[PDB]
Amino acid sequence: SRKESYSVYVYKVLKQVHPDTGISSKAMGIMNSFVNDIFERIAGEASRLAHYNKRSTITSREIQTAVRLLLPGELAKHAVSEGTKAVTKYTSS
Amino acid sequence: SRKESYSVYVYKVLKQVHPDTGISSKAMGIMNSFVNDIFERIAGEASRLAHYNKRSTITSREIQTAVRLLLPGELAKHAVSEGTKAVTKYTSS
Amino acid sequence: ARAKAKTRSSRAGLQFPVGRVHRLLRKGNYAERVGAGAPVYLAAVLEYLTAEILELAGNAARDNKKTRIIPRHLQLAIRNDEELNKLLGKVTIAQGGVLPNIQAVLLP
Amino acid sequence: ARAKAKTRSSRAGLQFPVGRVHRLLRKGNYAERVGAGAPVYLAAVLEYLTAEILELAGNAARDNKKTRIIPRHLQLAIRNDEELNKLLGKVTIAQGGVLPNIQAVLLP
Amino acid sequence: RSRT
Amino acid sequence: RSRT
Amino acid sequence: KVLRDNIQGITKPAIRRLARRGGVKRISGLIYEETRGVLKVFLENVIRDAVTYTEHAKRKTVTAMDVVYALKRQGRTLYGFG
Amino acid sequence: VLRDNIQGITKPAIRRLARRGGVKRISGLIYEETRGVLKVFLENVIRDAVTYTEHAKRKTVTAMDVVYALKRQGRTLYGFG
Amino acid sequence: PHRYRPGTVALREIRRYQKSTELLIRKLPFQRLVREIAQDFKTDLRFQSSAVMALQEASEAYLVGLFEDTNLCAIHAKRVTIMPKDIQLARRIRGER
Amino acid sequence: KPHRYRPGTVALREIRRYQKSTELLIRKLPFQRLVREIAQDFKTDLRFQSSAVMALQEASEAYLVGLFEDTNLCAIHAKRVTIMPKDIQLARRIRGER
DNA sequence: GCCCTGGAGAATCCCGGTGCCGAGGCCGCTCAATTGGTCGTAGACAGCTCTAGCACCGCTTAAACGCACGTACGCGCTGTCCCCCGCGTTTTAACCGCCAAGGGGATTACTCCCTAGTCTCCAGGCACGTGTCAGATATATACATCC
DNA sequence: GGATGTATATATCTGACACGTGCCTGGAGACTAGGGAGTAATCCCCTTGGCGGTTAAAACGCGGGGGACAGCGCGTACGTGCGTTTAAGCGGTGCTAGAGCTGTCTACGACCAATTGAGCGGCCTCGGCACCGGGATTCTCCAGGGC
Repeated sequence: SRKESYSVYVYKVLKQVHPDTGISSKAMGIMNSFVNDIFERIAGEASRLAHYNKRSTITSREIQTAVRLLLPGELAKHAVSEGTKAVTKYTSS
Repeated sequence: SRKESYSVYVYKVLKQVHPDTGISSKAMGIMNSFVNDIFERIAGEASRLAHYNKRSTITSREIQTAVRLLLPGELAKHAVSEGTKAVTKYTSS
Repeated sequence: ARAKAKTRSSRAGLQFPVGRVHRLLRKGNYAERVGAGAPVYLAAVLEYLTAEILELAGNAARDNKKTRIIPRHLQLAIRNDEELNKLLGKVTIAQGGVLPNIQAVLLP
Repeated sequence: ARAKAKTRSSRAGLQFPVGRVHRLLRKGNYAERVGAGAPVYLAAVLEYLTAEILELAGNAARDNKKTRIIPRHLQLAIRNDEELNKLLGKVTIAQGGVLPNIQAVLLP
Repeated sequence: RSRT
Repeated sequence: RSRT
Repeated sequence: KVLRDNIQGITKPAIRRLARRGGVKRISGLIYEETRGVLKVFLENVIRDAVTYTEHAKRKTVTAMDVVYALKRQGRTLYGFG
Repeated sequence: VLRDNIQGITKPAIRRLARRGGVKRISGLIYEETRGVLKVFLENVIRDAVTYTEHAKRKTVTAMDVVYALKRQGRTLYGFG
Repeated sequence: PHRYRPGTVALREIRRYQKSTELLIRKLPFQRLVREIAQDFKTDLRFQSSAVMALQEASEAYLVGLFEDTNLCAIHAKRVTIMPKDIQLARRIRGER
Repeated sequence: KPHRYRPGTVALREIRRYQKSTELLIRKLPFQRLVREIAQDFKTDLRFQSSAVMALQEASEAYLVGLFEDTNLCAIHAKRVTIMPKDIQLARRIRGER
């Protein structure tokens, strides 16, 4: 069997902010755990929000509200701006 | 629109352990909240257990394991015995 | 032909509903499919816990010469145990008050 | 006659996958239906957070003359902030150590 | 306890 | 911070 | 009309009554400002989440369920209001 | 069988842990309390892990069972999968 | 005159207030304070009465628990009077700061 | 006269040394034996992977270090430098573990 | 007699040579992400009703405010004796390296029983009215408790 | 001993709890088609058990300096009581913003068949990092001088 991870994407992101820095395997395991944890938190909060209002679909509004509920401080503002920019760029084409 | 609660069943249970005692409305609301909270806890734990093992169904064994994980001490033993008796009586007839 | 209808809760000898619990489980987004013995087990557990709470609260109410149960009696019953206090250790009860105690050093 | 295949990540200008997140959302039992804009938003947020953590960790690694990144540098980067210390305040990092500090009263 |  |  | 300087409505006797119910015997003179600050921080933290929940539903009235959910988000479950 | 292995947590190890914790001076009755606390914590975690491994009809306790048992009590751990 | 010795009426008050179950804060000032605080995040907001009641109950419970912990901390250091440092230590240990 | 450091000087050096490293501070064989003994009660004839024992050791180390930090704060609050059992008891009571 | 004022031994830092194991790049290839169409329902949007949230005024009294006086408590200074720190020598078991055997985890085929999906019908649970009793209130003892 | 606060007995009276009822939405009974889970057989990876040598770490003992703890005195800050002032609570009117329900229909997401490029598993190699040794600089503790 073959497993799945986020190794290649983490390496791609790292090669953009520090073009001459490597990473070991233990740090990669920690990064995978971090990504999984954040994904689970946001998805669960979005599901609960959708369930409260008697809806049966998950849209970008639910994700935005979940992000504003979870992340603290200026992280919320930056993440919201990045998400809105990405969605607009995707739907323009 | 008509809603639903657990008032009638709580009253029926109360009329077996104290046949000369009543209950007010606020205590009934508290009992409703308690029942809903416990139901949600057990159901969520059972769903997580079923997801961990690559299964796609919820049976009495997941419920039993969730009860063992949630309730502390002698409450777990008594609840397990009661559930097993109920299931075997239901199956026998 | 169809015989007389018999409720599942009656067939299992319970007081709590079984069809309602099955419907809630099916519509709560918990799993793709739900078995047949889960509702009976869950209803039995819920009934047992409710009976425990109600018996203790009724004893507390009858202690001080009262006929009806009020949230103060429920709070006393929950806080005065050892295993119910652990199960509900992060729950606030409206109009419940506190448990009467005073530190020994403060007392004269 | 089919046009050239173009990944959704490239169409949205991201590095993190979008099809994989969509599949995970569909198969995670979160809701009956999933919209078409949720994966893009989620991938963008995840990429932003990852970039934040990696930049701070790289600064910490370069601080004491090293080329690679080890869990100690990640722990230093996380604990030395104020927002990331609040988001990950109940998380243990293996082989991370502790922040060096000593109470002033103990010092001679 | 109860219901033993 | 980083990217706005 | 705007509202200003209402934190002084939590008077000293009310704080004394709360301390008495808590079991305290003697109170110093600088406790009251600390108590007011702590209460203000707690109230801001809860009300922010309640207002976010209200906004998501496209409403203009804050209900009791929003407060209940906001409290539940911090491990402070409350029984009685639904 | 095995017995009284709680004495394997020697006094120098507790001293090293206290030193990493920032402590400067230690009394002589600390060690027994620390051993009791550690025993209670281990008992809770191991009980949860064994329940998890028994539900799946297995005879080996894996790392994922320990990770789940820790995450259950608000003790998320990173780096073991 | 029958002036009681200091610290005698305090025990009577402790016994009295640990037996009742009502609210210990006036309602109108609390409602005004809640409205003032909520004015920052949004404008032209309307509240149900039960919402303000729930907020008051939660605040009461939180403050009483904090005062219990503060009393424990004050007793630990061979004192009877509670001081701001006790509140700060209790909040630091509990994880709120 | 032999060179002797004044009391409380080697303690600060030990603190500075142990707050800079990342290795484990407990022997592995005694810990493994203790874990097996404790698990004996719940079930018999059990097997453990090495990674499970490693995870348990890491978690226990972190828990004990945090508890000792809180205990030191409690001890300092009462005008002392020596930690005592009542400080551990007070920290565990306030944290909600008892 | 005191406040410094240099030396000595131990601890920490810095620099150069080395060799070895893990991080980083390259190649088949196979499973999962893409492109194009179709259909049936979830959610957007406009309009009407009536519940409940906001604004105002007068009055009666319970609670907050202000000032005085005296005593119980917090805090600083001293002295003594037990307990924990620093160091040298002896004894125990952790740790590393290598071998061997068998229990138990992981993967494949297949066959049957358990649960989802439909249609009908009829009884259990909800909304609505109401008459009576458990509980709250007021007042006169009367006994437990503080200075 | 006696003022003050606490426990107790009795008429009564109003609002909330328990009981009755019509009916309509959700639960029950019978049948069926297809995929999920139970069961037998097999391969090989990972856990358990054992032996020997060496060297790092644990255990035991002893002198003494610093810290925990008890005791006493004094002066300020907090508790108790009284007369005066402010605004919370209660009851009642009147107006309208906004929550909650209903009918239509259109755009959006689930589902299926083919096609192909992105990501996973498997060898290979060289440079970043760990280890060693010697020399230069730093930190601590006790001995002396004259201000």
